[PDB]
Amino acid sequence: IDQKEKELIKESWKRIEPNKNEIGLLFYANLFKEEPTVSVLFQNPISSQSRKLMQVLGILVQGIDNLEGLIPTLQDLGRRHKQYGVVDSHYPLVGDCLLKSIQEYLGQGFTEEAKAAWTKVYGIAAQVMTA
Amino acid sequence: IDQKEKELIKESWKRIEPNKNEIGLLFYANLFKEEPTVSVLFQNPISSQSRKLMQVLGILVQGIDNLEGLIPTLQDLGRRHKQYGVVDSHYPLVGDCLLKSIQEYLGQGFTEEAKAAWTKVYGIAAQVMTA
Ligand code: HEM
Ligand code: HEM
Repeated sequence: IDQKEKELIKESWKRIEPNKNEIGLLFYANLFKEEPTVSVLFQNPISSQSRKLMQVLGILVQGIDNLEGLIPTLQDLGRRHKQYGVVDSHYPLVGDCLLKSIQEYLGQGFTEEAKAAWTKVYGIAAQVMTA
Repeated sequence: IDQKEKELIKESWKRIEPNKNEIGLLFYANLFKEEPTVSVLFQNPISSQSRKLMQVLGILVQGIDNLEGLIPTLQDLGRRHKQYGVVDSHYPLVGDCLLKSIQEYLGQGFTEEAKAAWTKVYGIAAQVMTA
């Protein structure tokens, strides 16, 4: 993750953040449509789950200049995900759905370059969570 | 619906409307989780579908004093729904999911009385769409 990618993440978060409630919920609607077998894993209210997911994305943006500082947080999260029935092959599916949902909601407000940067950041977060 | 119910629809819409995008999207997430097979009927972007659904709810509120006047509009909507592959048994499922999603997003901000009014209004709308 180079300086340019870090900037694109900070810059695009300024448009994601004000829209984060909708983006998170759109993500879950899209996920449950696209991957009908993962919805059974979610046991708590989706409204609160969406808030939790977007909160963590904001933490990734806040720590984007030093992600290594987030390895422990992410390792704990990955551990809980195993307890939720999540498996390694879920991560690419969730990543694609999240990025596509941001793209859908923001349209021309979200560049291909920003999409690529978020893809790398997601890939990193997922690698840390799956060890 | 009676006068008190009309007033409840109008007053509770003041809380639903500013949150209508989120409620719509939560509704689709909840619907797709409750009945995963139903998602195949939805071919267009969920973000735009949620907007359209909540637009019609706003029309129901706008016309709440004279629902009779919306019968043609609802009949046309019901006709298009038949084309989508929607059938009678879908209606209770969707109503339950919609009401529960409004309740979930607003919590105690959605009063028992308002929820009872909206339940009746949904039933009337469904009845007209399927007559
Ligand atoms: C970088 C990727 C991801 C992030 C940042 C993330 C974030 C979160 C957060 C913050 C929570 C709240 C609970 C907790 O903190 O332990 C959560 C719960 C959950 N996540 Fe993820 N997640 C990711 C990937 C995934 C994947 C790939 C799946 C696969 C389906 C998934 C499914 C779930 C489930 C089932 C729960 C528990 C829901 C419940 O409370 O019942 N997540 N996730
Ligand atoms: C009062 C109840 C309902 C309302 C107000 C409503 C509203 C709408 C609206 C405004 C649209 C946009 C397209 C159009 O105007 O024809 C739509 C599309 C659609 N609705 Fe409904 N609807 C209701 C019930 C249902 C039910 C019970 C189902 C069962 C699954 C359903 C499934 C669909 C589908 C599959 C589409 C098309 C999606 C697409 O274009 O890909 N709706 N609905």
